[PDB]
Amino acid sequence: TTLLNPYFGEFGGMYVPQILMPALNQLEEAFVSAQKDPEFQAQFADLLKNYAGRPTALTKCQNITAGTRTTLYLKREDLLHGGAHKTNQVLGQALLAKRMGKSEIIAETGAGQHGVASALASALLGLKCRIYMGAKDVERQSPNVFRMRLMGAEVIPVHSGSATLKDACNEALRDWSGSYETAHYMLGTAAGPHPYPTIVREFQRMIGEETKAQILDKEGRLPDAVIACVGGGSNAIGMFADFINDTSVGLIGVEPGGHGIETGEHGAPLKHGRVGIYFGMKAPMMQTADGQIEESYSISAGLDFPSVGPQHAYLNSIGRADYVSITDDEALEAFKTLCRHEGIIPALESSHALAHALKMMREQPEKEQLLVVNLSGRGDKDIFTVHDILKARG
Amino acid sequence: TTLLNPYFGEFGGMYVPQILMPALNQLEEAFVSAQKDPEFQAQFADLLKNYAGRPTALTKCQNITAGTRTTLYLKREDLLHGGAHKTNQVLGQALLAKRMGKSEIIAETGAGQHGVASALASALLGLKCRIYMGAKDVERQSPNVFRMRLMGAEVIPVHSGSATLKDACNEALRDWSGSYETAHYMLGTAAGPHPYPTIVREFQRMIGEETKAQILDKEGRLPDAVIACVGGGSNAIGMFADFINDTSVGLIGVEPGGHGIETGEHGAPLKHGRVGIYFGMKAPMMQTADGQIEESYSISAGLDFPSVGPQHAYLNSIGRADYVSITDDEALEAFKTLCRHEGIIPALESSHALAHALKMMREQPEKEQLLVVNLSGRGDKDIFTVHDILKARG
Amino acid sequence: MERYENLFAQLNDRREGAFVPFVTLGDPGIEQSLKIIDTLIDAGADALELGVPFSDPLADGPTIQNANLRAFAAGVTPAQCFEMLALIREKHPTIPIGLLMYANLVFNNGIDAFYARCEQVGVDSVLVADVPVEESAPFRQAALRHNIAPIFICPPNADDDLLRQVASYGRGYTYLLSRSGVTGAENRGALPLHHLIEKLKEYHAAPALQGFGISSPEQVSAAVRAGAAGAISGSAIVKIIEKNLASPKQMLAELRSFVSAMKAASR
Amino acid sequence: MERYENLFAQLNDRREGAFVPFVTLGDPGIEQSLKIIDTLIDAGADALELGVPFSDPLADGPTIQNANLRAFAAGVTPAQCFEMLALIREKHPTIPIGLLMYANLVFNNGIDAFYARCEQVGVDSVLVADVPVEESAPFRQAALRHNIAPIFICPPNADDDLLRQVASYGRGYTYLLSRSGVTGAENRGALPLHHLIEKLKEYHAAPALQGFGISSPEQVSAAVRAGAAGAISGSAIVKIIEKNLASPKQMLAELRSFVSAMKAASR
Ligand SMILES: O=P(O)(O)OCCNS(=O)(=O)c1ccc(OC(F)(F)F)cc1
Ligand SMILES: O=P(O)(O)OCCNS(=O)(=O)c1ccc(OC(F)(F)F)cc1
Ligand SMILES: *Cc1c(COP(=O)(O)O)cnc(C)c1O
Ligand SMILES: *Cc1c(COP(=O)(O)O)cnc(C)c1O
Ligand SMILES: [N+]
Ligand SMILES: [N+]
Repeated sequence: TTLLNPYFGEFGGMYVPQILMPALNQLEEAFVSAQKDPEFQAQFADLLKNYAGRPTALTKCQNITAGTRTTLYLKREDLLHGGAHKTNQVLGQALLAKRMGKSEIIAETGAGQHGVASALASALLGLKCRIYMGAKDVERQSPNVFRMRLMGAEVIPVHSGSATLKDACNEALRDWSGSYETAHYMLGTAAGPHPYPTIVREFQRMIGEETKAQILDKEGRLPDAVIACVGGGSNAIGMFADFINDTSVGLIGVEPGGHGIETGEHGAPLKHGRVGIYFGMKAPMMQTADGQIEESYSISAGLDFPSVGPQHAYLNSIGRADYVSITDDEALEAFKTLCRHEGIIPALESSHALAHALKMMREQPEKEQLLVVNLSGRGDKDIFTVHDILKARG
Repeated sequence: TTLLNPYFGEFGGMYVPQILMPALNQLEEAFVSAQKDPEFQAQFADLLKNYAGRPTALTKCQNITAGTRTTLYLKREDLLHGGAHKTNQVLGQALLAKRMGKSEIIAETGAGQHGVASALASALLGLKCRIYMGAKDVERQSPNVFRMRLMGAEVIPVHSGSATLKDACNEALRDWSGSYETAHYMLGTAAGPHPYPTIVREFQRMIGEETKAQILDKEGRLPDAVIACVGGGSNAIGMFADFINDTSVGLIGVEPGGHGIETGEHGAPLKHGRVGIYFGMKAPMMQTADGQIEESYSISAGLDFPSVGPQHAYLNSIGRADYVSITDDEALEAFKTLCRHEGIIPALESSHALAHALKMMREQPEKEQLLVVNLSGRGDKDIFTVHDILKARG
Repeated sequence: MERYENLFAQLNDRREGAFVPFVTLGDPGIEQSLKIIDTLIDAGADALELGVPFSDPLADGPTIQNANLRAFAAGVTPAQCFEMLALIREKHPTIPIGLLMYANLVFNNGIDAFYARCEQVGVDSVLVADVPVEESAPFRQAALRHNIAPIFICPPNADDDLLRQVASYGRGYTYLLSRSGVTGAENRGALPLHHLIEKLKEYHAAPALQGFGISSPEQVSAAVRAGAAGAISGSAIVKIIEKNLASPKQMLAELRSFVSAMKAASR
Repeated sequence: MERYENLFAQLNDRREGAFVPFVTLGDPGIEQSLKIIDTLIDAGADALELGVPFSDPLADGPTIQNANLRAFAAGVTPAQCFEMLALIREKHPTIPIGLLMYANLVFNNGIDAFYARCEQVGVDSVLVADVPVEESAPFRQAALRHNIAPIFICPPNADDDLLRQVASYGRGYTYLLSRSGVTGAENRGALPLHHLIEKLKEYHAAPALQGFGISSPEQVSAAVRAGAAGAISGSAIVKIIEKNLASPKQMLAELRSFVSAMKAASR
């Protein structure tokens, strides 16, 4: 029994061990309560404004689109404290943990950005934070591991399974199954068991709310399409949510195509995986023919979640949103182009959304279109990745 | 003959080769014109808002001050596009270059932040940018050198003299002395020959203007003191300027004390150097007993300018502002404390201002004081410096 | 078939509890695992719980995480598991065989087809670890269509609604969890709440087997004394595998000694 | 003293221009620099321009930047420069000696004291490279109090106000810059604007010496033909030092040959 619907059509649900059902029910109740509580809303609004830096800018990119009929705005989540959109919803989740009387936070992370966002929210709000990270990721993400440690978080390497994000996801749930009475699990994307896809969406929806107000102010109309990269789905659902009922507005989600869909080396389960049940939900995922869970590959280490939020799978099924993929090489070109023509270094994740917008423009340069890309994060973290490629190729 | 006063009391002036006088006179005229031009003002305001992310937040830091009578706010220049205050004035200077019909930008940089700010402004605004950087700095600042190159800037190593910031300053002026007809010199701090100290102040003064409005809104009164680190003086003068006529508001500038003033290994020429003439101005500087110019030492590579803006020397001389120093170890402790208690990673430069505020609080914990620290930049760039120390000491 | 019903009736006739070991199929290889399973049976196991190796076993502690990893190191697949299961049943006709599954392996290529393959190989029950009663409908229905008992979990804090659900929906046995957390011998659970045991009997639930943290004979006798029909032990058995990888002979000897002691405690 | 006035009068009597080499004092060492300077004089230099090594020579191109660096590698200080200057003047009583200074070395320990030390060692003029006429007042006043000519720079684009200022404030000679940019033989300047040369004469300015980029005899004769009193050459002389560091004997030979040719072009 729940207060809210745990499904988006056939997708979603609460596929957790019986022992965790009360933790999910408790979380849902606290969320529903918080959402009607003007003091909760005001406290969240205050942190977002005065600590995280909202509202974020909406930047018109004139150099990139010169000579075409595309007008392109970037929603600047790269300017949020922490350097990515993840900060929005960890602040809301930290406040929910406090509302429930929890003193401890558990978080999973792959590339480390969610780990850093959870650590900074926990430091601000007086929560003791422990973060699980696959041992291969810990090895590859020293900068973020050290940021988490400077912020007072305990970073716990996970050596089981493939020692990456999915294995950290498991370990977080194993810990929670024994510690839920005192600890909140701060899940990092719009995925997992209900109520997380709903909570994560509602605590990211200011992205699209502000986008709508900002584009009405500048252009006097809604965008033709809003475009966002999709790892687990949080920044994309955050941009999409306030436009879902504006049926003229295209919603375009961009999954990583890695080395190319046909190579198998990609992270695009929504369009190229198979529905399974894992991490608390029924959703498309990266899996073997036998049903073992596999890794998502992308040049961008943050597009590593091996499935996709269930609301995205649902929006796709009904044709409300369209999903596409962009390869490593397309994302790298979009990265280089934004640096050179706009002086903004985008996260390689976000560079997937930008690459697809650039393609929309370049393929049909006399189509009149007003586009918004969600620039989900900054790309300072990616400059050596892009370096080790770009000079090793000229 | 000039339109504006080139001196702040005895400090400042225009000590450049005769050949560069017309370039300075042209720049001053264009500045004076721009400052009365509402279209210039609107274009600058628009870039600051929609591209750089102004206004920046003013964050109340409650965990740090618990149990004392200090209330501490941080002005969040760390949230500006580029990750430091330098972005404000490069956008104004780029617009002045365009107003004068210049197509090229020359900039100097030490640690690289000004180089990156100049490169991003030049990329946005269609200017061809060349940046001089001492060869020792180029070697030590790969991340920033690569950001400049991704943004399309030409980075030119300087091998003369000590191959650091002052040598890059010289080379920029050598180039300008031959190229001023087509190139603007985008100087990086509130120092150098007139009109730069004045221009840099006016294109940073939104820091203190917003601070004043934000603190009136939250607290209903002015701060007791505003505290800022001082390398060449831009972020500090930017914070101070709008408070200079509010005589109840303390203005505290914090120079780097390095290993300690008594070691000689510091960057605090305002209080511990000797007045000289160099880089176009009469100001306190780091110099040998014979008058050779020396380097400023700090753990923070951005507090390396070996002199100080002349308006700071003047505000000190009349007793309007007070200047102090903070050592490497004090700045490192303030860095660690902000990470752990507020979830904000401050630039090691800014950590000097924060250390001095922490000292104001800790020395007199029952003194009622409302303080604002200018958090001039983010400290992602410093996490390995702090690492290589903090574990090599526990 | 009625293998759990027949077992419990027999055990009740001998005033005896069930002792039920868990092992991962194919750990540390198919041939050794077949031998391990035969040794457990010869030493007095009343029934078996058998894990199919899964990449993401999120209800398992390190001991069983490592059992899954060993089986994957040996190339063990669900198809090979079903071959093993068919052979085990051909050797031992009456022992109840329960699978410990994760949802994706059941749902993967059709829930109905999964329970049909279970029936064909002679499996008696399936416990899908990450499907709570709230999500169980297509699993339990498919289980029952194919004469397989769907096993449900009764947490130590179960409220009345949940007890009534577990009692109505389950068959074969009711899994009584000894505590929160994940599998592991390093974490001992509670005595069964006599309240839960009695409410389950009140609602004519399938007989209860206590599991999680059962690693000693005293715990087995304690479960039975509290009113449970028996006790399951997994990590304690798998730890004997892990400890003796280098010595298959000693492994089987220690397995036999442990199972015999645990089964003796049920009498 | 009146050394430049006496020189120009003598040169005018011989219908001759001045040839004035620049070198950095103490490059590549004190003893060799003393020899270099004696060689320049013996070969026909009419006057000398002498740089005091400074850490930040922002009006100098690479050739002279490297001259400063060599002198610093030899430990050359302003005090040693003043010792050198006193010796040079003791050997050569009439040759005009001009210093090329940067402001901080003049201001360092008092502007007045600096010009007093110049007078004591017998220096005739001082050109402070980073002090424009607009900032020159305390420099020129101190220069004149101590019988030292303050030298000012007339850029090739000088407007009337600036020409009048350079004419009124300067003494000794007026520095006529051949182009914008910094010192260096790799960048040739223009013919003197005959307009500037004539306006300077109109305003009774000190006689003009053209400098920057003068590296060949043809340029010397061209300066004099345009109405300048002479020509200064720095980088071209310093390049001979740089090229011949390994061979002091050849260095002095090439210096002598170059200076002789350049001086011959002034006749
Ligand atoms: O002795 P231990 O502590 O290793 O526990 C033995 C458990 N093995 S099992 O197959 O019964 C078993 C039963 C239920 C499980 O998870 C669930 F409760 F969520 F469904 C996991 C394993
Ligand atoms: O032959 P070059 O091209 O090396 O030029 C020789 C110049 N040496 S100098 O002492 O006259 C000399 C004169 C003026 C200078 O700068 C200033 F104009 F800004 F004042 C610098 C050097
Ligand atoms: C982690 C990350 C993503 C992908 O996660 P979503 O939940 O799909 O938003 C995208 N952009 C950035 C900058 C990230 O750090
Ligand atoms: C460069 C820098 C400074 C010092 O320069 P000022 O001109 O004194 O402001 C201070 N803070 C940060 C973050 C910098 O990058
Ligand atoms: N993915
Ligand atoms: N400094």
